[PDB]
Amino acid sequence: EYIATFKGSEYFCYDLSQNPIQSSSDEITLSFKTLQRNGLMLHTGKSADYVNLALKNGAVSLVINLGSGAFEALVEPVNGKFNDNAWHDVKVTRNLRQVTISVDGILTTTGYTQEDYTMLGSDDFFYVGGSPSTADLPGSPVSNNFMGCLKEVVYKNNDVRLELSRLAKQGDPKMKIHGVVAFKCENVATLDPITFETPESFISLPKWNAKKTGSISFDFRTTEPNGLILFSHGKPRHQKDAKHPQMIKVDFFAIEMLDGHLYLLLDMGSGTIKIKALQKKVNDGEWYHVDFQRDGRSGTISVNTLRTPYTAPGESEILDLDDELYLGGLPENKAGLVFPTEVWTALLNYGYVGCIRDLFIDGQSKDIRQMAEVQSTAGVKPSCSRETAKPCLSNPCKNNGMCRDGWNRYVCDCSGTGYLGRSCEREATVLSYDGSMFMKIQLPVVMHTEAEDVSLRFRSQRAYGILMATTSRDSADTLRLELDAGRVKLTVNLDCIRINKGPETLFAGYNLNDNEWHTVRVVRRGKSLKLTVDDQQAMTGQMAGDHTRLEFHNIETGIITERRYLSSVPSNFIGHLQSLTFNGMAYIDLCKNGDIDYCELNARFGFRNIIADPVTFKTKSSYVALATLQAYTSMHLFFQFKTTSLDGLILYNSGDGNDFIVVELVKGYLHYVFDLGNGANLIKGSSNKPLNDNQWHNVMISRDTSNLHTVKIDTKITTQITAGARNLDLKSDLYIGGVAKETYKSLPKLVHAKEGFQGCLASVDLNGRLPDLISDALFCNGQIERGCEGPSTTCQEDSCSNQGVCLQQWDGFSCDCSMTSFSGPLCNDPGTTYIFSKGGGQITYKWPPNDRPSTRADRLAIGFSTVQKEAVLVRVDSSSGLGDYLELHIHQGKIGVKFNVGTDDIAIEESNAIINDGKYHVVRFTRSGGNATLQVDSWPVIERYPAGRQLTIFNSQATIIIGGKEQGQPFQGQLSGLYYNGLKVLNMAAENDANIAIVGNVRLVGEV
Ligand SMILES: *[C@@H]1O[C@H](CO)[C@@H](O[C@@H]2O[C@H](CO)[C@@H](O)[C@H](O)[C@H]2NC(C)=O)[C@H](O)[C@H]1NC(C)=O
Repeated sequence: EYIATFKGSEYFCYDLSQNPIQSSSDEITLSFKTLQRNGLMLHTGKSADYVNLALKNGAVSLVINLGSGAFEALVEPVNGKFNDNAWHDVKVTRNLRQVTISVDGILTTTGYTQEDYTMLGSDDFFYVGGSPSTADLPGSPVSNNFMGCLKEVVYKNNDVRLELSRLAKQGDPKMKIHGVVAFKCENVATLDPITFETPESFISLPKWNAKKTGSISFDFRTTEPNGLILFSHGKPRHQKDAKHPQMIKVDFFAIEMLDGHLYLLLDMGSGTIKIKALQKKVNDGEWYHVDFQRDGRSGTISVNTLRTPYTAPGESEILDLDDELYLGGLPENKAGLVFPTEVWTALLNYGYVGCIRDLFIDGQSKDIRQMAEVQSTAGVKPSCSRETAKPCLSNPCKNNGMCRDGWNRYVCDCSGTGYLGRSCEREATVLSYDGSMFMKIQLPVVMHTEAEDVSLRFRSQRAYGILMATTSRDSADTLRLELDAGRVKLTVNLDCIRINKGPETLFAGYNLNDNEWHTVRVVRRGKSLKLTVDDQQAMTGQMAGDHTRLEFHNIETGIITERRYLSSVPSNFIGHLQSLTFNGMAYIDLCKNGDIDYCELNARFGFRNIIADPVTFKTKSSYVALATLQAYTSMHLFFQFKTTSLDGLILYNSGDGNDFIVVELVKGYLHYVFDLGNGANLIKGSSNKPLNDNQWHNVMISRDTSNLHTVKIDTKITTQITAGARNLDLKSDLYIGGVAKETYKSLPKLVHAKEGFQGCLASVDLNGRLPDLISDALFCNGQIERGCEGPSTTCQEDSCSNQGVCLQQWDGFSCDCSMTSFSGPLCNDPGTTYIFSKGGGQITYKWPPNDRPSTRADRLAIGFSTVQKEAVLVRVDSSSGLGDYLELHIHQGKIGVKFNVGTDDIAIEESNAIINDGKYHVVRFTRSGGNATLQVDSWPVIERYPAGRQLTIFNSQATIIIGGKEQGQPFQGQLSGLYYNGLKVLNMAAENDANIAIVGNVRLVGEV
């Protein structure tokens, strides 16, 4: 008996080229044992002549071509199945073009080979149990090597009797046993199926060694609408993109789910191909069989049997994958890994979750419940179960998060809620923006995408302003969300090439400037845009020009800082944001918690009511004039004021004819007066009290395209509707906070004002533009002063407190403490003090070899107390081989300094002042080349001007040594607040600066 266990990845191989089979008669016998539904038992020959016998989804297939039109048979499972693990028999006989296939010896089928050929000629190879590629050999219906046991295999023809089961065992120099081996039976088989529990979970796979041809099959099961199943790329091509030379192009293929839809992706070196693998959505939570067969340019993709044609563009046949292939998602931060833009799910971090079994690569079963399964993958499990409890009953999403019933898990969509995290349990961080702050995520490498999900929540009082924006250093491409006249406006600009579009936009929402929070969600899939504010109905648009790919280097909020190529941009935001989410990154939170280091900003975290760049008008009569209001089609004004005065003109701008617009305070109440060609109207803003109670008020005044005017004061809307009128430009400059003295005597009809505004304006928004009231003024009158808090503090005789130097800044004075021996903002706190006690000590600063200073002017100050008569406090030496040094010492109870910059030594000594005394003294030394000066405490400055040839550079400074041990005169007392050319040497030492060594008896003091 000749029985042999076919391991799966093993097969027999006979060489017929020394004695060709070619025959008119012939006959084929064997018994088979298999659990599996497909597998090649055997095959011989190439082109037009072959004979091919194998199990095809549970039935015995047989193909014969004698040279001109095959005979195909597929004998059926009558009473039970063939994949039963029991023995079954095959007899195949053939007389000329006549074929009979017998099963177990009684399930016959008869037919003919086509046309007139009768000669089966094959001089290549005779395969048993599998092959180098099964989906290739001619007439194959399967693509699978055999798993299980084969018995008593024989091909008798009229001439020779190739008895293959026997010749393989007894050993023949014409029989090649390619891979594995195994020669008994009663040996069983099967391989486990697998569950990928989490998105991020993935299995790493052995290189698909494709080429011209390759095939793949596996089974899947899930209720997850989106996810990346299989993916693999080649090596980076020298053939660049025209538009994106920055974008790494590679050969590849992927299989992917996207909204329950199955998808195949191939790129072989010229253009991609996307294929709906099946019409119906496949996230049925039902098993599906997936064959993928490819042959150079063409191939088919098969779902439960239903095959779909493809041909990839261009003439590239080879699909050149190299190295690792991936199943169920991608790793994070594998360098070398390149995500091609065409593959949506890779770039949206939708790793697959669900079940996968029975994997075959080029015909060969790879078992997975081992793969990197027993090889330490996290979030993958042995068997595959479907938890009948619907997990969103678990009731798991907090705070009105939306719950999605997943695979074996629920998912939360926290986007609209102010929370994040698996269960919306984490409060989401708020960034707050006052019109001159930004928060900019600089991606660590450059993104290229064809598809996004972006959401964010904002609130603002302003009808305009940027929400979020992606930007490139290399072009003006951008995906951007912004407030535009109260609506949210999505803009998707993709830029040029071809020449010898416009922007594409959506709008959603109205009046979102109410200072309540709104959620905005953008989905892009290629040319499709979908935008949607809050719960309202989604607004959709198809983009038109056939570019889809978007390059970005940053995601920007607040200010658009990267705008090299735009001479103009949406205006800076003022309000708050929260829950920025961009292909699932929560950048605001990541940034705040420091989970990412590439986030850069000057927004402030946490919410606060904003007053944005407040400006003071000191006297009524002070006013500025700005360039003309630009209310084209609609108008949205906003500002805040704070005043103690009952009446003044606040905003005036006039037009052609009787046209004008005014905003004024009258007897405490706010009045918006205007005439747009139908005569003057007054609308009184609504409040019970006078508004000059020295608090900030918000004022918001707007005319829309229906001519509905609205005046809002703090929380109170007043609306009125006025006459339909060709809306016309204004003409005069735009005056704020008064007008020229002479003008009030002739302002329009119902304008009360005879005097300007006194008080503060802030957050001034003129129909989309945030002027800097002081800086953008065209001219000015009287005093407009920055801030809302009177003037900056200015320097006084007594301002700094230890001979600190008082310097003026724009926001009040500072004290330069450098030459005092002190610290703190008024030079009044003790400088960093070290106590040098008995037996000596030493703090050394050592410059790193290349930052060795070489100066023409030095200055050094330090504070000290000591009883000593002889001591070296501090010394600075040049590096090994040069003369130059500077040394502050106490010789004969008197403080002094000695230095050499390449000529003579120069001494300078405070001769008269007691300093070894026990009391605190400070000494300040300066030097300019040859000349130097010395001063202690309050003693007149001592100046030294050498005559003759002085060199001037203290060359290559290498160490500052404090303490005296080197120069053998240890210091003993207290050294405090030493400053040398910019270095605060003791602050440095008290902070473990790596270039500081401390040795010996020397202690850092406490503070108060
Ligand atoms: C060292 O000190 C002297 C003395 O004041 C400086 O020499 C004078 O420089 C001034 C301009 O500041 C000239 O008008 C004089 O002609 C110079 N007088 C002398 C005595 O030469 C000198 O420049 C200082 N040198 C350095 C390098 O700081």
